Amino acid sequence: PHFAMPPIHEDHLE
Amino acid sequence: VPPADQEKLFIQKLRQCCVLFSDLKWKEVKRAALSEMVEYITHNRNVITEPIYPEVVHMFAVNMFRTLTLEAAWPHLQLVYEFFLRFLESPDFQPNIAKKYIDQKFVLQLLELFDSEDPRERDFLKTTLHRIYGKFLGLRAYIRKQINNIFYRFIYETEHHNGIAELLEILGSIINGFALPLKEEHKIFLLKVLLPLHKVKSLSVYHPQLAYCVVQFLEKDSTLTEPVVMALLKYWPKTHSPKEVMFLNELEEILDVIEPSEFVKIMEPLFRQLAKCVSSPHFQVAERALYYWNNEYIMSLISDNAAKILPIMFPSLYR
Repeated sequence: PHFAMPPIHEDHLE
Repeated sequence: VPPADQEKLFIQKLRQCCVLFSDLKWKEVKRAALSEMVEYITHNRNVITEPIYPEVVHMFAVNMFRTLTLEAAWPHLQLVYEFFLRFLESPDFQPNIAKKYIDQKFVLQLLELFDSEDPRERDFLKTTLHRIYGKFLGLRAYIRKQINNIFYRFIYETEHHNGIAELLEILGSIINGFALPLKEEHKIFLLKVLLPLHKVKSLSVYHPQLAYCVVQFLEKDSTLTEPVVMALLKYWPKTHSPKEVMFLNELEEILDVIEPSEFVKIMEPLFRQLAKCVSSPHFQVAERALYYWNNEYIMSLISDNAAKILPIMFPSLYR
């Protein structure tokens, strides 16, 4: 995916 | 004469870099101090103590949070970006201590630097905010809200922001990490912010990043397929323009992700537009559209619905 950055998992509370 | 311990030298070096700038002498002193501190936190453990956190965040704010192509003292500013990145990425980094200084005001000032004309600076800012988002759980909702507002002002107001593509790169990794069922606010962000981004005149500057965010959404939840495709056909260049190659690129990347259930719902308005691209006066537009036939998955999709797609692609063959 070329410019893809490391994913950040949505494992937090908002 | 004992020259004090290592932690005190760290604090003094950080404070030396707060004196903004024998002009070449002091600029060289700060450059050597930054490279010295970069190696210190990179190859040592248990060196980022509690009194270090305010000194580092202050030094960054003094150097970076300023009034705004290429920078004048960029080799100096690059070292500050590099030191702060190693600071965020160090195993000794404790977000519970750093959140007293890296807060909403810090994030807000960091986002205003994304309007810089220096691509090297926007790349360091992109990585910096990516690390901050990942490590500061309490700032994630606030960061997305400000990115949403930046995009909103870029669409419906004074439409220029030099870092639209860099922000989309961050969002791509955020969307790629979304959880089980999507929050309703995420679907609102796609249909009302990400899709209207296709109308802006400077779409080609950030289209590859915007297309990646769109296909990541459909790869998470396939229900958004119909409003996503119908919006692309709406924002499709109604004029015969070479810009349709971007839309044709984005539309096929969607079809490589699309599900057969959702594909039936938009196939007729899609291939009706695709047929007009094959008939385009621009060779590049027709060349890109004809390349769809090499996609074996699209061919299987058309085969399972050959009764209604083929009359559109070949209007002279049928009746």
